[PDB]
Amino acid sequence: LRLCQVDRCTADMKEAKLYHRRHKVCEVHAKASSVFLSGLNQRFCQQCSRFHDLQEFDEAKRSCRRRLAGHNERRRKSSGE
Ligand SMILES: [Zn+2]
Ligand SMILES: [Zn+2]
Repeated sequence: LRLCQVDRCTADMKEAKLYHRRHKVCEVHAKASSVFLSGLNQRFCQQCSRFHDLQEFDEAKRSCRRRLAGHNERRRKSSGE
């Protein structure tokens, strides 16, 4: 079944799980070392289960920046009149 978003993919999903068949992804692509998508390097994100570019990933952790990294409260504007 050829239902993988990744182009130039030659993986056979004749017998895959509902987690790989539903999301339309390969087990090898799910936890691969940066796939070649649209020419650029795009890795998987177990956080959102979607696909994110490499520029978005950072640090030893290969996950999304949101939540993982931590935006923290912090302040921007001040109170006054
Ligand atoms: Zn694939
Ligand atoms: Zn994500």
